[PDB]
Amino acid sequence: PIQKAFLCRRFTPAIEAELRQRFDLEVNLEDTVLTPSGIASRAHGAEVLFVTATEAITAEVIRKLQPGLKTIATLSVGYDHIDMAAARSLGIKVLHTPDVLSDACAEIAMLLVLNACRRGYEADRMVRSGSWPGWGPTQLLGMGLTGRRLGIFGMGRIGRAIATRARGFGLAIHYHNRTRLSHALEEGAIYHDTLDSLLGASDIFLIAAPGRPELKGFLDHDRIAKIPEGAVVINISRGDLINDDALIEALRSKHLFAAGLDVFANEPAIDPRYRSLDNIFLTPHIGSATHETRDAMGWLLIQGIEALNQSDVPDNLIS
Amino acid sequence: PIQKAFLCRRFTPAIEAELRQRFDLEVNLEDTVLTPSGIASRAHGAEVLFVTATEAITAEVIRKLQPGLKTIATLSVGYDHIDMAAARSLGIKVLHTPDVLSDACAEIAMLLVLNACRRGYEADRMVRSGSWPGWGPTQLLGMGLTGRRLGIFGMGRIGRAIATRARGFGLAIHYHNRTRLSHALEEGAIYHDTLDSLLGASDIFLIAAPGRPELKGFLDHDRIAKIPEGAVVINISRGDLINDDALIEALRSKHLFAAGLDVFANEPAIDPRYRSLDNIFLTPHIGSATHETRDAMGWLLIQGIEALNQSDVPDNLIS
Amino acid sequence: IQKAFLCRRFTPAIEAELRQRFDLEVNLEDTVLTPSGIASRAHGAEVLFVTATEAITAEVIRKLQPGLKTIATLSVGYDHIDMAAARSLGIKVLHTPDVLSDACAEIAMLLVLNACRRGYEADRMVRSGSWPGWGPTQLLGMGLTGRRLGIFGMGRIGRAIATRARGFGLAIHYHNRTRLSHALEEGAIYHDTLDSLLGASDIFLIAAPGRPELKGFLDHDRIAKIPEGAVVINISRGDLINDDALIEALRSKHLFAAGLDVFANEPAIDPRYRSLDNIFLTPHIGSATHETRDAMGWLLIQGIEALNQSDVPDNLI
Amino acid sequence: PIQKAFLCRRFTPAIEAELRQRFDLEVNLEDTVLTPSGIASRAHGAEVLFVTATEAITAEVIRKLQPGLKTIATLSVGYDHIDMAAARSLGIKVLHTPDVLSDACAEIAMLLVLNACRRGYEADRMVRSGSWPGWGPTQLLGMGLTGRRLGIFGMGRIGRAIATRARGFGLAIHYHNRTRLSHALEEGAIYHDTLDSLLGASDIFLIAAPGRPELKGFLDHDRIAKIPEGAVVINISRGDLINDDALIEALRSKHLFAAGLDVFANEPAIDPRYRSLDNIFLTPHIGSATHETRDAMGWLLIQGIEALNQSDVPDNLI
Ligand SMILES: [Cl-]
Ligand SMILES: [Cl-]
Repeated sequence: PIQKAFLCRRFTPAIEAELRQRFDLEVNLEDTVLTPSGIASRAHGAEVLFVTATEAITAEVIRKLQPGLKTIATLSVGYDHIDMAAARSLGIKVLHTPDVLSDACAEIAMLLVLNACRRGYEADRMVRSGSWPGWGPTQLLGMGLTGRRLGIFGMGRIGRAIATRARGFGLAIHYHNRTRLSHALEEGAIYHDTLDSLLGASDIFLIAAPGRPELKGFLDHDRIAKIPEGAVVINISRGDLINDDALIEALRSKHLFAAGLDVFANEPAIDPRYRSLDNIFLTPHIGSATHETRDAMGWLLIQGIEALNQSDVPDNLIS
Repeated sequence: PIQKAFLCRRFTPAIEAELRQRFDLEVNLEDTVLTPSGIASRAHGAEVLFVTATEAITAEVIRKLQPGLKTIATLSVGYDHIDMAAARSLGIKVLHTPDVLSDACAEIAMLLVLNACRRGYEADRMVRSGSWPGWGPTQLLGMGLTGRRLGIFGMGRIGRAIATRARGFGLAIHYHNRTRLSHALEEGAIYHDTLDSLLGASDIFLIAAPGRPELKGFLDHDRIAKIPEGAVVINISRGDLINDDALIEALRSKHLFAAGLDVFANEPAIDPRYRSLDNIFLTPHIGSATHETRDAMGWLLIQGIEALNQSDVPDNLIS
Repeated sequence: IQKAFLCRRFTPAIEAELRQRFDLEVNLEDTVLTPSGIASRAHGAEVLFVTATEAITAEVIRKLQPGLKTIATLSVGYDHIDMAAARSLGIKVLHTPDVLSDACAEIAMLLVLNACRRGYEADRMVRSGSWPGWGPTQLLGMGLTGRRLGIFGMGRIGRAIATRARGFGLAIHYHNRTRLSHALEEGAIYHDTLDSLLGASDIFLIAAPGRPELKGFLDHDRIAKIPEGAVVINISRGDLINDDALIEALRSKHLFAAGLDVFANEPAIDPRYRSLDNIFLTPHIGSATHETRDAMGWLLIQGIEALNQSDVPDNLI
Repeated sequence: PIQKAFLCRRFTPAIEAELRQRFDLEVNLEDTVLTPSGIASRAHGAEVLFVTATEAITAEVIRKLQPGLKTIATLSVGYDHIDMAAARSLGIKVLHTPDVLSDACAEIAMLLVLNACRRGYEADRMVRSGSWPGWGPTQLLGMGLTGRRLGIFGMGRIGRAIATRARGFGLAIHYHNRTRLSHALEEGAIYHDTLDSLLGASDIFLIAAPGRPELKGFLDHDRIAKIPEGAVVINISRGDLINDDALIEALRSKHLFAAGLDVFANEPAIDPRYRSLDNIFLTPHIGSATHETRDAMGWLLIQGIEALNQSDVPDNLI
């Protein structure tokens, strides 16, 4: 029998066309970010809830949607936006999108590394300005990557994809995680026992840590001051891990050469000051935004639900 | 004895400090491009003339700088801008700076590849303009690198540095040179006997081939048509290799998904349509623009002059 | 896929791109349609192609509901569309900024050269068959070399005019509300007031876009501040000039000549202008090159394509 | 006591005032072009003859004006209209006006380029017509100068001043002269060792080559056919360099988009068809017509005579 589903954010048109045939589908047409009250209200009666990282699926949402709601399907690798304790207490099946976005995310990480080190914003702005004076020996001199140290805080699956790409540029890989990785995954990277030690060895300091309450605002005035003068900071994980005041102060003082951010505290209501910095490159949270990756994400949800409909265990089920 | 030198364009402060130590140095402080008449008047009396590819060193310049002028040292790989027939006839020694640009140039090639494929221009523009509505599943979908073919026209030292960096992103390397490379240098890239064969196999088509009269405007309507639909074109060699009309036309039909350019026909007076294309990233001929590479070039000249001063034959002496 | 309606003929080049991309219906006769004509003829279209000559009122927007989703105007400005009405309905509005400077600067120099060197009298004389032949005192004009060009509102269009003027040996003066960076000045002489600019202008040129504050600003008192024998050029908006004042000064010879591409109440211009020998007149053709009109069209095409893939183009109002 | 002088064409009032003060001056008040017999009739007795290019100073004229005539002063760069061998054989001093016209002439060339490319004639006619319907998206579209190639035939002093002004509009400069200019004078301009080569690469083809007999009618049917379709032709040098039949035909056939002409074969009796072409802008040989240029030319003649009166050797002596 055809399940009722509610779709909280607009997905790619190919995936939407499949969902319309596969479910009795109701769609959040204007693509707004619904509040938990909004979700509970709009989705009442749905058996399957299609969500993303922008939807706060709280314990209250999950309860209010009973007895209808059986499945939460999130178009994201992360799932901390879903109250998993509530979901599992009620036998709710939760699906996510593992092992399909690390290549795309690593591409954006490297785009930011390159744009920060080699001054991509100023570069493209200059050509389009109509005032480029032509080639000059001192025109937009950047930092070469060869021989420098890329320090990765939270070198998980996405972090390791970044390191693979980074090694090709002659970057020495340094990292800090709670636990040292095996040799197979480390691939020579230098393990630092503490964040302080990592910060002090990073010519480019990159945040790839998934992000946890304990990590909110961790990159602050004291910690930035520990990074060598002339370094670059990159963030591809979650914006609230960075103290915006601390970062913007360090960019203006030039203790940091430059930055590259794909994520921002309070996005899209990002700190207005970022937009007038010449030594930053900004990307609108497009880590996983390739045609192939976003389609693969949608298909993992569809395939997972097919598996639930046949009483099989989905590969992408979160316990 | 202590030689008078004239510097026609500013070099890095590090290199200028070395030159002041070794020469009675006069500098073109404002970093303007001196006309041949201006070079002759400003540099009169210099024994060593420090130049770049932006200085037109004509027969008349070399003659007007007699009898003082003995050495021209150019901060460039090429020496087309120096009348070598005149320099030979006056017994002038000419030095240049080959074979130290590959890492920096390869970083810019990858910067262009990533920004073209993942929409760096539209990304930064959107965030900076305050118009970003927030993360969404269909926002700025780009082309992933994994499972795609990078086709390199002219895979010499710079080309191979690009292939090294490209492999980390999961790009399969294809290339066309007149002659096939040795097994050692190939590292498994696929050789194409003809430029036509390479074009047809290129998801990303990259020009790293040095410019030649015969290659001027080779990338034209017919050759772009041979590239698979949805491809990306990158140019880091020289602008006049591309037919601007053909490139722009294909960026609009979407036969080409995007482009990345560091060099342009008639630079710095580039085609005025480029800046209005959303599917392009542009850099102002900054391929070799790292402190490390510009310093390395300066050191090749310094070492060359010291060799000449001892009556040695430097390896960077042009015949 | 999308239904579009085109209200005025565009270049054959752009119309071909539009037919390729849209189920396109065109106003073939190219007659300026009325708000009710538009609402009638456009019925069913998702995309509406317009120019500054189409009054896109609230009722046009409402009558084309529910099909109309996008208004694309071939113009920098958007006064002619009811933005409040569009905003309340979620309608996307696209315009074509920042691609007109080269073409407009060409018309500015055309007007400068024709006014100073008497192009109107020149062509009329040859064409009328009354030219007696070359003579050392025939149609003497004012050379540009060593003279001062004063540009009011020197933005992207102004700076493009300045680049071209420099080659003729004109010294550049300007007035903007805020001074430009030293690099963008290129040695131009800054005047912190308009009155100071007027006083130093051998050729006075209006490029300033023009708010309602500047309406009628070039009047009797301000023209009097310009050095006797000067030339006035206007390429911005007609109503910035007081016609009585300009005509009086052209007749008195306080001003040598003038060149105008724009006019108060156009195309119903002051009928006295056509009878002045010391003026050159162009019919608002500032941006009239194939390359520029096509460039504007491409901004719209690009904007719509971005909206279709759910992205936000830079030319969305 | 002071010199008798005859002035064959009206000069500017500032120059005539000065001439009446320095000479016993007789003037062709009517400003007609005097024939060789008319010049001999009017100027008899003159010691100084003030002329322009419109005066045919033949051997016959010079002998009829003997023994008085000892100085001929021409308000012009060229002196083709003066029989120099006749002048030399009688010890007659000739003065001309070199090197002061290029800026004024370059302005008219640019006026012509702009009016032709941007449809100045049609434009001004439309406004004055009373039937201008108002701004339209396809109203009087012309060709932008940015990125186009300006091809100059005979890039001399005048041609180089044109190139200076044209570079500002984003025009690429191409040229063909008999001999290639030095790198310093080229300033990057592209040299074609043949006219054919130049013609084939000119989006705007401009004639700045000073007139010589070899070149009469050079721009004909075959040569215009070599210019790319949709190009503009400009002439500020000499009218008889262009075959009028060829140019008019190519303008009507629209092989050429437009032309700008300051000079014309048989001027002032120009080909009547030119007047009915909408894709032409016409100027009545006003290349050098500014107050400053015409005054400067006049002062060169005056100063040169002053120098001869002091037994000194004037720069402008031929
Ligand atoms: Cl503009
Ligand atoms: Cl003058």
